[PDB]
Amino acid sequence: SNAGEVNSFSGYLKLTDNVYIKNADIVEEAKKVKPTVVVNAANVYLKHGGGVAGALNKATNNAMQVESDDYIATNGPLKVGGSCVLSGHNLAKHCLHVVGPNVNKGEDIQLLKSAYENFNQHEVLLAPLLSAGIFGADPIHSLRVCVDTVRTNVYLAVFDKNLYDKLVSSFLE
Repeated sequence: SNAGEVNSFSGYLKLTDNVYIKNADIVEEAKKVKPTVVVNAANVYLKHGGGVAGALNKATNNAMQVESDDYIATNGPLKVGGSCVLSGHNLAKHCLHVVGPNVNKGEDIQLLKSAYENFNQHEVLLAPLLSAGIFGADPIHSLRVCVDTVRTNVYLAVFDKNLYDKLVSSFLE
């Protein structure tokens, strides 16, 4: 355990030994903290067209999309449950692009475990809840999978207050 690069997360609520949560927006948090790692809720093509991915890419002035396209040219598509490490641009040192399953499109919810397992390669991460939004997974379930799978330190930014309250209630009541 060392100080390393300062990840100045403020106002988080500790849910478990290693999972923290804040009612906040991930882009705002990244700009204020400039964490070592920000997680993107990616798709297999790294096409950052909406949701968290679109917001992160916009905050980088499209640099993230340009870099992602170059990576996909070398790699081909990611797999569901997989990830890649690219630059964090002006938001973080690194961006961990993680593909959770899109159950709204018929993909396997069990791969949410694989998706969160990628976080264990990083000591500390700023992240959204995976497979939310258009990906269609139950957010309470996604938080549970996160808690049960991630063993490194994860700081979750959940912007919607009602959802945040629902998630925190699943742990305090």
